[PDB]
Amino acid sequence: DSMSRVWLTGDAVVDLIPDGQQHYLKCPGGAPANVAVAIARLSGRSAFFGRVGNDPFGRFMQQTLTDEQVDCQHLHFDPVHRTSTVVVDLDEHGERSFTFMVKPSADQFLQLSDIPSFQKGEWLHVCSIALANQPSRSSTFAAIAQMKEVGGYVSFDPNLREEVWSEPQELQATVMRAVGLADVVKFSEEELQFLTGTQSIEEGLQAIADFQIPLVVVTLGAKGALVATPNSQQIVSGKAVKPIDTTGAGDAFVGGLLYRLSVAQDWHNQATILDAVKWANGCGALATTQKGAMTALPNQAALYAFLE
Amino acid sequence: DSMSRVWLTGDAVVDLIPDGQQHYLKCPGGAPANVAVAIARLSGRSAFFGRVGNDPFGRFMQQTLTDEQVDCQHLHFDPVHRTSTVVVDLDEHGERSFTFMVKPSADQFLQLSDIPSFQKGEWLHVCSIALANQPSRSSTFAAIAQMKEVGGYVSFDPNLREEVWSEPQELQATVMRAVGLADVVKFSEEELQFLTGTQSIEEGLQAIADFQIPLVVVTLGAKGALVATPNSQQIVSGKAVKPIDTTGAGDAFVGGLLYRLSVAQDWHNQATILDAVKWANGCGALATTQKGAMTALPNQAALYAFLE
Ligand SMILES: Nc1ncnc2c1ncn2[C@@H]1O[C@H](COP(=O)(O)OP(=O)(O)O)[C@@H](O)[C@H]1O
Ligand SMILES: Nc1ncnc2c1ncn2[C@@H]1O[C@H](COP(=O)(O)OP(=O)(O)O)[C@@H](O)[C@H]1O
Ligand SMILES: OC[C@H]1O[C@](O)(CO)[C@@H](O)[C@@H]1O
Ligand SMILES: OC[C@H]1O[C@](O)(CO)[C@@H](O)[C@@H]1O
Ligand SMILES: [Ca+2]
Ligand SMILES: [Ca+2]
Ligand code: NA
Ligand code: NA
Repeated sequence: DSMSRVWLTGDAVVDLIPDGQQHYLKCPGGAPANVAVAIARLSGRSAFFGRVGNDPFGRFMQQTLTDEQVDCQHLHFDPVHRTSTVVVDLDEHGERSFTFMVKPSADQFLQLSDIPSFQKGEWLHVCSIALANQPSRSSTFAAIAQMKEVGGYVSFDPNLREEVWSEPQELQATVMRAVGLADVVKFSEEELQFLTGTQSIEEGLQAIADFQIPLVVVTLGAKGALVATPNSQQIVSGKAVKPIDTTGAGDAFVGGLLYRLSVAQDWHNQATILDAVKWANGCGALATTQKGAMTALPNQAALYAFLE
Repeated sequence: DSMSRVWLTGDAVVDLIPDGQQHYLKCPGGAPANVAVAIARLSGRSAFFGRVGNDPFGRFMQQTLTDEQVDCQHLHFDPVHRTSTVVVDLDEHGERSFTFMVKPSADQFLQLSDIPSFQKGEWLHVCSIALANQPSRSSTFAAIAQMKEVGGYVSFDPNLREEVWSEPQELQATVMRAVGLADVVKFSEEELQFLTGTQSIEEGLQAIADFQIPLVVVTLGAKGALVATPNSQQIVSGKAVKPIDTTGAGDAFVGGLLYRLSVAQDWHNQATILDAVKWANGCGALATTQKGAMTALPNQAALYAFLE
């Protein structure tokens, strides 16, 4: 029974990824959708709550999630607003590679009544787009508070996309409020430095010390990940691959991480955490092997073969 | 000198058109953009005024128009809003084939100061999306009034896309206000019946009689076009083709029509009008031969070869 449900909330998105001159691949995406699918592919128990648009992209994302055996009972169609649609520039990476065409998209209209019943020991994973505008911002903070209240665990990956914020001057403080609520926080190197105003990972980690975050993980691209827990920092690294498409690699990482925490007896244990990050690294690498955030999210047969 | 400038205003759009499973063609589109390019390809003098987004789709549409030798001096980038992005379903046709992902897109924020200087004898062509929301609605009606004031001519093609209207209950009356301002109005059969609440072209034309519109043209798909001028109705038809893609065929039609009116000594003359509609029909047919509204917009060598 120790396989705990992981709830994902936020933006399911169609990522339009160049593939041939004059053509886009229609790729399912959206960071929390990506994480959900990553966990399901590893045979985990994931479930999504949020809003997409009542449009073909929204229906495509519902179909995708259900095909991937992600529970979508709590994925709702907004009656007015459209599904997020993102154009990817493959000459860039991460935030710089995305243009958001729909602002505010349906997910930004998440309401308190959209939040499902949570149980002790469950996980909730959130990214910063969910915090970008109201009412999703306040609804998502309420979801976090409710998960904490019931004795669940909260994972946060800022996954910064500034252009989504109608008030970008609110990003830093709003994101850092969520960082202070979380049990697990994952940053890219650049995101940690940006949110703390620092020029190195060392200074960045010192700047978040007072938050007393139980587990911080800083991805280092090819160099793997820095795992920071109380009074300990350790780099965990595996095989570097040449990425074909970096889109969503950090979400694959989170997916492997949370899958392994979710099936642990006691996720707080250092051995469990380090192993979970080993899986995260393998997932992140494999995810880069095909275009589309979800396309090469691995199953266990593939991951074990790669980690061996 | 008798080649008069035709001004086009409204929405330049990226149309995402299925082409292979999992792929979209990235096709330039937007009815008034289509009309502009149709006129330019026939060696006419066309110019566009309006707003796209400060984004890659907006820049792509600017590039497209300038490549097609459409004057874009007055195409501006909106600082906030995104370029219209439309998903096409090729199992449907016309309005029913389009899903608008960006609402309100940049073009809906057309301001009075975006209107260029007009001169006597020039043409202005408008479609109903320009009237869908404020401030574009009032700005566009002002542009129409200014063109009338200076002794130019106004062309209107409702080109109905209801979903773009935040207040769809305003569509009928707003559209019909523009119909009453125009020198030339082009309807599809279905659009004429919808806007007049009638069940036939005959009743539809009777219902707009009091408007005293100088030239009404009703397209009849494969059967060509009905040309209604005072006390006269005449069907003009040419070679029917099997359409490969109907997207924008009605805009190609308008393009050929207005190109020929724009180069006429006296466009009011029945011979000039009938010839212009013959060109319109040929353009509409040829436009269907490739995917994308603009792709097969013909040049004169192609059109003459087809009409012969
Ligand atoms: N070149 C690489 N080789 C091996 N693993 C990688 C490589 N790049 C990324 N990863 C894995 O994915 C994580 C971050 O990748 P990233 O490119 O930032 O993806 P994304 O930006 O979409 O989140 C790293 O922690 C690592 O585990
Ligand atoms: N099957 C056809 N054969 C010949 N001409 C056509 C055909 N279909 C459309 N046209 C031309 O284009 C016009 C309308 O086509 P349509 O399919 O409604 O294009 P759109 O809906 O994009 O405006 C007609 O008036 C006609 O001149
Ligand atoms: O993490 C990658 C994902 O992040 C997004 O930019 C926003 O959710 C998506 O476009 C992409 O799939
Ligand atoms: O007339 C066809 C054109 O009309 C639109 O639906 C709206 O402007 C575009 O998507 C398409 O190119
Ligand atoms: Ca990321
Ligand atoms: Ca039309
Ligand atoms: Na991928
Ligand atoms: Na075409």
